[PDB]
Amino acid sequence: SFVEMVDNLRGKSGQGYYVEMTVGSPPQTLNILVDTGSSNFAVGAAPHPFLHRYYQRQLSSTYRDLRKGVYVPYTQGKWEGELGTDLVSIPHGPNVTVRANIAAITESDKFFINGSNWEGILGLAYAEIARPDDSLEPFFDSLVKQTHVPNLFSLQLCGASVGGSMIIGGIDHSLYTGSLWYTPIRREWYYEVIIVRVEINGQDLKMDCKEYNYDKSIVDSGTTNLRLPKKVFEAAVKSIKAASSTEKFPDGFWLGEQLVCWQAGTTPWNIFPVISLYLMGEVTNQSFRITILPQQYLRPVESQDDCYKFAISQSSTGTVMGAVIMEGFYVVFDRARKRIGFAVSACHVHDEFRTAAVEGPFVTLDMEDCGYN
Ligand SMILES: CCCN(CCC)C(=O)c1cccc(C(=O)N[C@@H](Cc2ccccc2)[C@@H](N)C[C@@H](C)C(=O)Nc2ccc(F)cc2)c1
Repeated sequence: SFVEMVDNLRGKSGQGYYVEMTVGSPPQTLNILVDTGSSNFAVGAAPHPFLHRYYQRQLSSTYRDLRKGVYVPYTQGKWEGELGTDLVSIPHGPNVTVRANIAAITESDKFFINGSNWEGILGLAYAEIARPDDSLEPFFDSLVKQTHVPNLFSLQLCGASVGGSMIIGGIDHSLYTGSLWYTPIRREWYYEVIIVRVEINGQDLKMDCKEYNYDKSIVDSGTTNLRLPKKVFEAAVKSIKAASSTEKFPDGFWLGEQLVCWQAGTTPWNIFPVISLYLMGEVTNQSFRITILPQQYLRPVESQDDCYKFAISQSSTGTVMGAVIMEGFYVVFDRARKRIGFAVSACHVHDEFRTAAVEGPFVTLDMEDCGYN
C-alpha cells in the first residue's frame, strides 16, 4: 500500500534525502541516498570516518562476486568499488526482495558527508549512464523486472532534519494539491527534461531557449541547489541582484560562499523575485511552469539572526533541477510513460502574499528549438 511508503525519506538540510534499505542474508540495514541524477546502486563496504555502519559481503550468504571493478565520478565527489549481486529490500517500500547489482564502495573522495546518516547511494536514473557500462542493470530496472511493481516512482521532498516520501510503484494522491502536469523525458539516460522559458518576477529572460538546456536539463534529487549554465546563471543573477537593490550583499554571496543575515523574523522576502521555469508539455500547447519562491533558493544556514545561503550555482554540464526546485513540488517519475509530472506538494513553504505553483497550460517552443544535440 502507498500509505506504508509515506514519510519514508529522511535527511539533514543540504546533505541529501535517504531511504532505509536492507542488503544480504541475513538483511543488513543501511540508509541509502535517493539520487535521480545517477544510475549506480553503491554502498560503503569498508570502514570510513564518516560511516557509522557498512555493507559486509562476508556476512551475507546470498552475496555473489562479479569480479569487476567500478568507478563513478559525480559532479562533486567520487567513489571506487567492487561489483556484485545480492538480495535487496526496502522495509518502508513495497514488500518484495530483489536480486540487484551492488557496487561495494572500497574507497572514496569527498563523497560521504560527515554525520549525514546515509551509507550509500541509490541511482534511480537509466542504464545509459551507469558505470562501467549500460550492461549493468540499475536497481529500479531490476525491481520492475523481477516483481509486479509498476515502472513508476514519485518523490515528495519536504524542506525545513528534513523528511519526505518515495512512493514506489505509483502515485499517492494525499501528497499533492491541484493538477499534475507532465513533461516528456527527452532521452532515457538522465531524467532529461526541456526548459522552454525562464521568467524572473514575470519578466522573460529573453534568451535562446537552447541555452536553458545547454548540454542538458536534468531532475536531480541528489543535488541540493538549482544549477544553471554559465550564460543563464549570469542573466538570472543579474535579475535577482537588481530586484533586491535595497539590501547590500557580499560578493561571495551570489557564488554560494558567503551568507547574508537579518534580524529574527525581519527577512525581506518581498524584494526577492519568484523564478518561473517553464517545462515543455507532452503537447507543446500543454506546457506548464513551476514557480519557486525566494524561500526555496535562499536556504537557511546555522546568534539569534536568520542567515541564508544563495542556493543557485552555475554549471558546466547543463541545468540541474535540484532539491531547491523539487522541495516545493510532488515530482512523479513516470518511467512507463516516458514523462515527469509536477504538482504542488502538501509540504510547501507558506509565504504570506505569494505561493509556489504548478500552472498551465502554456504555449511554448518544442524540442527542435530548445534541445541541444
Ligand atoms: C545532496 C547532498 C549535498 N550535496 C553534496 C554535498 C556537497 C549536493 O547537493 C551536491 C552539490 C554539488 C554536486 C553534487 C553531486 O555531484 N551529486 C551527485 C550525487 C551525490 C550525492 C551525494 C554525495 C555526492 C554526490 C549527482 N546527483 C550529480 C549528477 C549530475 C552526476 O554526477 N551524475 C552522474 C555521474 C556519473 C555517472 F556515471 C552517472 C551520473 C551534489
